[PDB]
Amino acid sequence: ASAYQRFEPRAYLRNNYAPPRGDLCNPNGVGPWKLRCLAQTFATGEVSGRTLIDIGSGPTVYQLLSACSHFEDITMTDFLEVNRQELGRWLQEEPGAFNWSMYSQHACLIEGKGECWQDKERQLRARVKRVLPIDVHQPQPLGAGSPAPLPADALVSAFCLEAVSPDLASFQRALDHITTLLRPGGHLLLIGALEESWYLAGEARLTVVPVSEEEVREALVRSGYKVRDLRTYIMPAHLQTGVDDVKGVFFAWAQKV
Amino acid sequence: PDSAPGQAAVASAYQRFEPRAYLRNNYAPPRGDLCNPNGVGPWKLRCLAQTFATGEVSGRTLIDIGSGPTVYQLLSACSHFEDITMTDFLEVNRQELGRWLQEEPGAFNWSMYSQHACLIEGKGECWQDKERQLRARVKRVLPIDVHQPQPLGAGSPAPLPADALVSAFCLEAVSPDLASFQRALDHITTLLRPGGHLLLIGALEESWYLAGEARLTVVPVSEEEVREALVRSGYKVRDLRTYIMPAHLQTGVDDVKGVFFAWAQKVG
Ligand SMILES: Nc1ncnc2c1ncn2[C@@H]1O[C@H](CSCC[C@H](N)C(=O)O)[C@@H](O)[C@H]1O
Ligand SMILES: Nc1ncnc2c1ncn2[C@@H]1O[C@H](CSCC[C@H](N)C(=O)O)[C@@H](O)[C@H]1O
Ligand SMILES: Nc1nccc2ccccc12
Ligand SMILES: Nc1nccc2ccccc12
Repeated sequence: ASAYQRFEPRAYLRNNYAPPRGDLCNPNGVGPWKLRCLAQTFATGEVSGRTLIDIGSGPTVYQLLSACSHFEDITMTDFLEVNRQELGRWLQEEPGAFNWSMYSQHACLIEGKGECWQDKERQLRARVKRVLPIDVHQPQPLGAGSPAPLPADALVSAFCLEAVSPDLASFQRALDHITTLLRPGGHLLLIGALEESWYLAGEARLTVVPVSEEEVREALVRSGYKVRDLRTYIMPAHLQTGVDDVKGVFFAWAQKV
Repeated sequence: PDSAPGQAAVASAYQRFEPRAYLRNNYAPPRGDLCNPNGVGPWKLRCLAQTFATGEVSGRTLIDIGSGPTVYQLLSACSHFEDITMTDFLEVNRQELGRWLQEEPGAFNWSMYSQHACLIEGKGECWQDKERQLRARVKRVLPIDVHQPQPLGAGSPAPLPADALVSAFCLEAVSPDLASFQRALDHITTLLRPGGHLLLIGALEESWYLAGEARLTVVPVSEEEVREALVRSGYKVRDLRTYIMPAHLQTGVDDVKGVFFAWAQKVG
């Protein structure tokens, strides 16, 4: 809550999206694994629609690279102004923006349609219509008079809920809150840390609720989802680096029903 | 007739060849735009990748003939040969490769071409690994003159004879006429082992191009002239494809009408 007030976006990016965790060359790393889950999922042609919302985007865009070719209206979100500012720096190709081009290139590699990475970034930048504040603790996380088209055909969320929740029930309630944004029959792609209890973002020291795969699954069910897919990536030693205590990463593909 | 004079004009004219200007003219946009799949860059990379993907072109050693200051022509090749020789007539080109080999920032940036080859080869290789492997496999950069019967000189370093040759936009760009072109092909063919493969890329119906102050003379050749010379030199032609240069890529840096790609195997 107040902890997120010290949250340094550049320190978070550095910690998680620069070497070693950001080395995309080795297929056995977490970056490649995440992009694979995303790419494979959309390549099924079963997650489709006009509008999409990314929950708790932070200062990162990688989580939409494969998504952006299946949704013409994309909304990004975060609780922090500084994170929203950092996104704009990349959306507007402004000065000092974070360099996502390695991830773009890899999404292009993985998707295998021979797309160049610049075309990919262009499409993402074009389809992102708005960056909005959000609080998942609020039963109406986007507030009242939201410019975002509701309900969304699909949701994506990476490393948010467990990271903003003191315990299971809060995680459960947060999942309930975002779920109200999703149209019935719609899809949620959810990615997150497994059995993590803290991580660092510069001066900020954030508390995390350690969750298991089974816990994640049960929560989705409780929230009204059929779980179509749930995979775990176990975190190799070399990617365990003092910035946190994550044990694995989960990917869930859930369908509101 | 007499070979010496034409060859002499050629040598003379290349003394003004400016590598950076050439790089800019041909490998920066619009020609360097790899995003449009209908462009010449992606066509060239595709010819090479697809050819190497047959698994049919392999061995220990490969020689690139008239590399100039470019490396794109070896990106797909380099997973198939442990020993690669690069070559050029001009020291300033060889220096240019020097800069890239040393991975200096001053170097021309080939990373879009590296990524694009990774993209179409379809193995999910990252571009940094592709580049690191090319840099490792290039064992030497040698002077070369294709008008000499021994284009590498006598008692050359190169492992001869090579298992394969690559050559891009060299032969036609340094030959005053068809008979000169044919002889240059004969000369480099002495470096290839029998049963070896030659991958040849070049300009079709071009008579000139610019490389700075350098406005250089090229023999215009047709696809059929290229086919006959390969046969004349003892190759079976396995593949010969033509790219027609789109109007928007016809930028006044040359009068090229198209580009040819040939896969030929030396008889024996
Ligand atoms: N109460 C709240 N409601 C919604 N998002 C919140 C929140 N409190 C903090 N956040 C955001 O949750 C994010 C967790 S980390 C950023 C994750 C990013 N999507 C990526 O995958 O790396 C931070 O950006 C943080 O600012
Ligand atoms: N007599 C000769 N024998 C062999 N190469 C020569 C030569 N005279 C000039 N060259 C080289 O022929 C090249 C033509 S430009 C082609 C460069 C590169 N292979 C690419 O694909 O773009 C220049 O590098 C030029 O210096
Ligand atoms: N453990 C963890 N927390 C937040 C973001 C991450 C991104 C990539 C790997 C691990 C992460
Ligand atoms: N080197 C060269 N000469 C004429 C036409 C070209 C077209 C595309 C790449 C290189 C070319």
